[PDB]
Amino acid sequence: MTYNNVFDHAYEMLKENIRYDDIRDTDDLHDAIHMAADNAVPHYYADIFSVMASEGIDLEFEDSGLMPDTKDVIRILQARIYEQLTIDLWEDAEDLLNEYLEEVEE
Amino acid sequence: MTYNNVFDHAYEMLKENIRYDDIRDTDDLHDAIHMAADNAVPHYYADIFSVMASEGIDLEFEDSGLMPDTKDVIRILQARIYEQLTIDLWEDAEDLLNEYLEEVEE
Amino acid sequence: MSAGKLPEGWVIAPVSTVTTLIRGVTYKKEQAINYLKDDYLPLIRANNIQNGKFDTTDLVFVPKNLVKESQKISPEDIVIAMSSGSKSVVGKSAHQHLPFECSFGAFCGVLRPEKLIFSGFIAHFTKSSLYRNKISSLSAGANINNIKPASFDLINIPIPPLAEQKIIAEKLDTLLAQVDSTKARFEQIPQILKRFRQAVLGGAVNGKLTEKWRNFEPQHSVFKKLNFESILTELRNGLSSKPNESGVGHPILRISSVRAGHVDQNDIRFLECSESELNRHKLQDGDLLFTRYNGSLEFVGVCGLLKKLQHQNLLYPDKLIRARLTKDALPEYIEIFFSSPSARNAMMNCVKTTSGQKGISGKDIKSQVVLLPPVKEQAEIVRRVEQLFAYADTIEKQVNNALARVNNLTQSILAKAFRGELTAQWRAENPDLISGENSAAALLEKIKAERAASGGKKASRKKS
Amino acid sequence: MNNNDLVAKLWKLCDNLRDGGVSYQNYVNELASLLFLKMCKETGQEAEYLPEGYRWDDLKSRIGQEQLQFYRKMLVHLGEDDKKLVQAVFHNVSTTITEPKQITALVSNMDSLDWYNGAHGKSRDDFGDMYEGLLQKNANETKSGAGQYFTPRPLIKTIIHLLKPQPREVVQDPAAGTAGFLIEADRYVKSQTNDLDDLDGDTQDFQIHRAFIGLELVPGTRRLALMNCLLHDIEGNLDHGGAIRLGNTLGSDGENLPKAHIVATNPPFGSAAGTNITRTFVHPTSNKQLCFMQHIIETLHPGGRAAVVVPDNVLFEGGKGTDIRRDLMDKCHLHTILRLPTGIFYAQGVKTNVLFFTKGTVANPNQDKNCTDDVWVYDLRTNMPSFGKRTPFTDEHLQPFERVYGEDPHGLSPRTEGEWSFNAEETEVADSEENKNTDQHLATSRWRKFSREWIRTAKSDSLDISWLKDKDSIDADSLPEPDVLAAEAMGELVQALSELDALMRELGASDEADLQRQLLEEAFGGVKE
Amino acid sequence: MNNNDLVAKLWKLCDNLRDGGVSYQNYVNELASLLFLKMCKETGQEAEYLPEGYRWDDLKSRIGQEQLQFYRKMLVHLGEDDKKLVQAVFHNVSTTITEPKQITALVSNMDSLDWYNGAHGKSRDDFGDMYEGLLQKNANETKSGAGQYFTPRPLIKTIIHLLKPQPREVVQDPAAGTAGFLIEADRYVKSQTNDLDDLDGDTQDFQIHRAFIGLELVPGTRRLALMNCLLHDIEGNLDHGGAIRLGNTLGSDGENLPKAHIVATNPPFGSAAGTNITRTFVHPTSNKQLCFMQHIIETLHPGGRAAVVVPDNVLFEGGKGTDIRRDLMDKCHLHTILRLPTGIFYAQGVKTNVLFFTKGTVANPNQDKNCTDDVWVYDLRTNMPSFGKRTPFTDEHLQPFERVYGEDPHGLSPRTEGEWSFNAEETEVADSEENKNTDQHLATSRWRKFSREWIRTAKSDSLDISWLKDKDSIDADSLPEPDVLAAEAMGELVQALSELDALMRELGASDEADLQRQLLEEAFGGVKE
Repeated sequence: MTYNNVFDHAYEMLKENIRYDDIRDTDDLHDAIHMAADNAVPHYYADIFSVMASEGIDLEFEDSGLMPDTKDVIRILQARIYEQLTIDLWEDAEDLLNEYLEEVEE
Repeated sequence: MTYNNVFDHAYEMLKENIRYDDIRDTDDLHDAIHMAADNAVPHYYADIFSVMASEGIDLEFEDSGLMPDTKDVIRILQARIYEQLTIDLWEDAEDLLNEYLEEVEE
Repeated sequence: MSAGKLPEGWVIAPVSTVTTLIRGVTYKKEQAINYLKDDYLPLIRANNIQNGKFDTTDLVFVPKNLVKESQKISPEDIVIAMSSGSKSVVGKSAHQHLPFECSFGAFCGVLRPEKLIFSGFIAHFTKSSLYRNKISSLSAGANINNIKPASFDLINIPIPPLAEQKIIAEKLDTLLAQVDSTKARFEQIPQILKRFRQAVLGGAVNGKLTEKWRNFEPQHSVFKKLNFESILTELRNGLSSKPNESGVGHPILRISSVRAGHVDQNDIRFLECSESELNRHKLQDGDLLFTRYNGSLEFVGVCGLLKKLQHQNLLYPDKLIRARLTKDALPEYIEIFFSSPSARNAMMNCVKTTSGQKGISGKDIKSQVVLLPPVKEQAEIVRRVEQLFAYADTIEKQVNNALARVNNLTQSILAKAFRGELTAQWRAENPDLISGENSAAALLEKIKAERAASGGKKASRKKS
Repeated sequence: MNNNDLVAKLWKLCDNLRDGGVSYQNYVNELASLLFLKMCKETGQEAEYLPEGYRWDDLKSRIGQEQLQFYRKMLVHLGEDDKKLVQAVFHNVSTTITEPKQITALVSNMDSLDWYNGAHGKSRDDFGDMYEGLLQKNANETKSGAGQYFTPRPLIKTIIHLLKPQPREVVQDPAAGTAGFLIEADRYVKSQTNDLDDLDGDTQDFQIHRAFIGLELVPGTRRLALMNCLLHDIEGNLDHGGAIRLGNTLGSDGENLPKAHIVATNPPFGSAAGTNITRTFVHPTSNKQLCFMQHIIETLHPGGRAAVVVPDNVLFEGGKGTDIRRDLMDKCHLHTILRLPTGIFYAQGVKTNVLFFTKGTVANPNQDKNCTDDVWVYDLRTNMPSFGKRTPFTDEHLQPFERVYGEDPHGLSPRTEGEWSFNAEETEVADSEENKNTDQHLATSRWRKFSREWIRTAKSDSLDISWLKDKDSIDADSLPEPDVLAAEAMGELVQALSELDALMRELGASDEADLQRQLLEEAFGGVKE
Repeated sequence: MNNNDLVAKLWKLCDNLRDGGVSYQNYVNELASLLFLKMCKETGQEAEYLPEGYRWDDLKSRIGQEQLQFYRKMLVHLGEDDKKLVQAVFHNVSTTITEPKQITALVSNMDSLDWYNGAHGKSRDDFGDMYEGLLQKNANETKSGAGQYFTPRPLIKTIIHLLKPQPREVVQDPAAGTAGFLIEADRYVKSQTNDLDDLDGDTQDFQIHRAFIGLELVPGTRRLALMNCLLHDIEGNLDHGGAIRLGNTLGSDGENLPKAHIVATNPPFGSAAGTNITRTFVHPTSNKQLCFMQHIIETLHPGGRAAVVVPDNVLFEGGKGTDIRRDLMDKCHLHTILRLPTGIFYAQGVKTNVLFFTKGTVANPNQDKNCTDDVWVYDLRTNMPSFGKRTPFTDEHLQPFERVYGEDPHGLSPRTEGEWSFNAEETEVADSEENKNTDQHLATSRWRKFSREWIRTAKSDSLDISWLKDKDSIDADSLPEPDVLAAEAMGELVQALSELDALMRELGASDEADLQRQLLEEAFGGVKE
């Protein structure tokens, strides 16, 4: 399993969530982006480890506030996937909101 | 990269170290087993993550004394590979010492 | 001169000479059930020494197992070392109060000869960092990345007179106890603080109470909602693209900073041009700060209070939410109230994890339930709470210095305890000489000079 | 049925495949091909099955690279022609052999093999049976990756046993794999009709050509599946190659699949293989498992029934996960949820369940909403014996659940909470909404029911329902009834016990129930104060 | 040389390969094959290159599956025959196309392509050149995995420039890959002999058939490599297919390889691909990189020279790594170590170096021991500009190092510690044995020498030599010389400065050097006390 597989899952979910709520502005995207990650983060042990082994994600956190102070290693890794997803989805926010707005014309 | 690739590396090193020092007893194997792991533990980031993603090794430690109290996640994972290697090499200790002793005959 | 500057009285003897027995232990056949089955005699692994003093045993090892194995029974009040596990070669140490116990290959039982060397003395001695350096001299080594028992025996350690060793050891022991003592008080204080939190807020200082919408509360107190007392402000972030916003000198505090704690300053700052164009909300000091995003543990709240002298003020991002008091209120009191766990529960009950989650809506905050005490009472409660927090901080600092003190003292005493002078008391007809703080020092000086002069008679006195 | 002399004989041949470049996952595939060609010759009428120029002698007589290349051309030539009969068996089939000395060693090896496992008449059946069994060993092996399509035999048997497929009922499998569920469903039907002999020829034809349908994405696997049905006398539809069709359930093929009365399937776990969701669903998603669920809900005829093996994620995933779960309980009557143990799958760190539900309701086969009312859950996971080659998962572990389940395939048989197998009484009870207002006895039962309104409210429409800790500790079991009733209360009450033990030690009170009761009388009451 | 109109035109065709089942890693391979067949026809003498029945028209005229199957048989038929000339080009070659509509779309697409990039005469060279460039884009792309065999062009150029290969010298590459080093070595030799015209025919034949030798494990890659040399006029030995031989450097093929005067290689990182170490070395190891090192030490003629790109592991690995490193410095004269930056490789989180050494010594080509005396290290990693598509790694970054290196290929040119490029003076100095007793100026130099006895003692025979922090912070640079000299001292001295600043603020002293000096005079002295 690869990081691109998980990322292609949250990216598609966010597209869906955008349509369902007619979202038009980045300032109203926060919750859709964070739910998207929740739905795409892997749940199995090996899948989480396989994702950490693949292209597109490093072990360091960008904001240490999103890192849990815990002895549970697997939660720390899951939290890092979750964080990278949210960062990468935010870089596509404007593009996605433009594609939605532009999909109809009279 | 898989756990079996790393394990097939330390296993072959221990075989070598056994011959070089004419080791005949398990009570004299400790250092050879631990050096064997050192030489087989991966060094790259992804290789360490790929090994954790593969068959044959879980995230929990058997003896928590071999687990470093540290915030560095990659060191914790490396220490877990190191520990599993030492455990698995100890299960093959008698077999390996018998194969060495039995390889010559008058 | 030797391992270190060493005094006249002492000799550097190898541990082997000074030690009755130094030997390793071995590993039992794990496969056999009988060895482990129904075991009376505790079996210890490397982890045991590392975790605390050795009172407890993780594994259990039967005497049948004992018979078929190199493992032997160690005596009580014995020092123990762990061969494997270390920064390539330190070694861990421990003392075993509990009845004679056994261990595995990594552990090395060591017995000191009677009156030759004390267990207590040795334990601290090994603990010393100087000890670590000595071993490191060997290096990682090849194939042997551990401390070889043989190498261990070689070790040179100074030997004090028997009498002094006890005195020296006792002093160190007391210090260790002291740190433990402070720690105990330290743990207790937040427990106590926690209790005040619940009691003070709800109970308040009164005595007459009545039923209330929000739990039992004081009769004098009155009930209101957050919106009534305070005003909620929402906030937006500047566009990253424009660098004009980027040059700064004015603080912008994100949730991350909130995680840090009390906030005078922030990692990233936003420019005045940004504030005007963006129309960001500026915050005056003493204001309340709250966390709008990343939830926390899901729907829950986080808080902080902004600090400023008339020099500075703070502005924040969307992620954070601000509250401004209309008047009669004490910000510190409210802040503690929010962080209280009672608040956490109420918020959670009202709203469970839902689509809107990992965040607090403005409506939720405004509708929030709160008590309104009198101004004076609020100040009193706040002062008490804040003071307690300060106390916890001070104790921590005290502990730190004490730890440092031990390090300094250990360095001197190792050398000095090592001098014979330490066994002997300072020459004084009256104990009064020592009693005075200054007087004691003076007496010491006089004794030293006189002793040296007498020493002058023979070179051997100094020389030996 | 167990691997035998024949299985060991087939294994030795795989040594050539191993040292020929073939993986442990394709052993069976490689062998099946060769064995088939070899058997056609042994039949004495290969002229009727295989085309001239491409028969056993044409391959067996050649040697070296001249043989590997001929074999390749032969694999392609057979899998492409109007004689779709044989074509089906070699469609998208290709060898993974690279060492020319290895193929020569293989073909000649089995050329001189026996009907060793044989029987009166040719035992073609035996080879296929052995073939399946050997495949199982691979399916079981971790290194292989084959485990993806492996399902505990006792689970399959149990699933079909509770669905009780009847003749004339179309049984579908969206994730056929090697056709494990279909074969078993067919076996069950035959065991209730004297191998179809109790039915009229027309119904027999239905069971042979229309009763079972599957869909597999991986052509390699579909081939193995096709051979499986074929030797089990399941011909299916010739237009699609047979009972198992080749295609994507989440694609065009999925919606082109015919409706079904019954659905028993174990869809893929994880993010799945190369399966692009190029099909629109009532609730577009990214998750592969929740897509399968939407498909399964769609193909079922009104009144249809299904049993679907799913991962925990499906139960507790937010976003569109909640919408799809609400859709399922609206359009279907989910009545039973079985929470499986861990370590029963070739994988390991996974959590799986089995959902049992009906399309609409028995009374109103077309009901669109509020179909689900009461959901029964059976905890067969928490506090269970660590399964493995040492501790095998057998049919015995599933008998309790199948008993309480009922004999009605729609889960309408009378049910009553209360099942304490596998030391359910000694398992730690969790303090959660599930055990709220629940008495000591029920809170430890592995069989419990939950209302739709409860799932809606308490669980916020999540089916990740759990209520046992099964803590692994040894503690005396002496407690007041009220203490036991409140799981949370236990911590406070237990705390009192800790101090009591210390006092008892000083007292030297004997270890007797009466003594404990006397102390508890005072100590217990004190806490209440 | 940059990708152009031709590269963009070749790219569009890969769209068919992409949608045909082909990976981004095999694009070039797929295209090269077809283009070659197409070019042979355009040549007007395909009758001399390709066998009848298997030419461009035979493939181009067919359609659909009939074409894919014919193409397969054709790939095999061409790669097996005595006409080893063409055979070499199609040996172990196979297409990865699965979509029959895609091949038909591809063949016809390029069939109507131009000599768009052409020149006077057929520009066969251009296609090959464009082909290589396109391959580079893939070699550069992460998803592909091709990156494994990618080496910064400027690094190759530099390596060959410092080795200065002369004609009649046999240049070997144990890990040829796509023959990048060999092609460059040949280019360098031609640039010094008027394309071989300054040499007698016999020497020209040597350069064409014996001067360069390579060995590649992956047949697919070796093919691409073979085409590369071929269009570069490097024929090599026909007995082995050409300049690049197919096989395992850590196997039988490795020791069957002929000795060499020069070795420039970038062996695989990590645990490598399927390469079993079935060869005995002076010091048996598990690590693949340390095995390559042993091979390289072995094939070199006495007096030979090499430049080997290696990972940090080889330098700091214990167990047997220390033995092999001692063996290297015994049998070879390691004189230079270049510590490369990070992010210059398609990978990312890796650390690489380049070891430069001679087999024996120039004075005593056969010396068995104590060959290494002084080792020069150039830190071109710490405190370097984060390289990427934004910050490209160019030849400019390597010029300083190549200057200090010297013009002698054996690293015997006079050298003197002292090189402060890329803000070496503003980099944080580390407190370690390396900087012990080292003055402020030298401790910041990127160019430093270390003795054999020092490496033996201090470093315990480890070549992981490093001495700069290059801390990323902005701090005033005012310090005493003695303070700077002792790196460790800085922490203590700096601490004093912190307090001083606070006092200065109260004072309101102006920001002037004189003011700082005055304060330092008292404060600095106090610390000394």
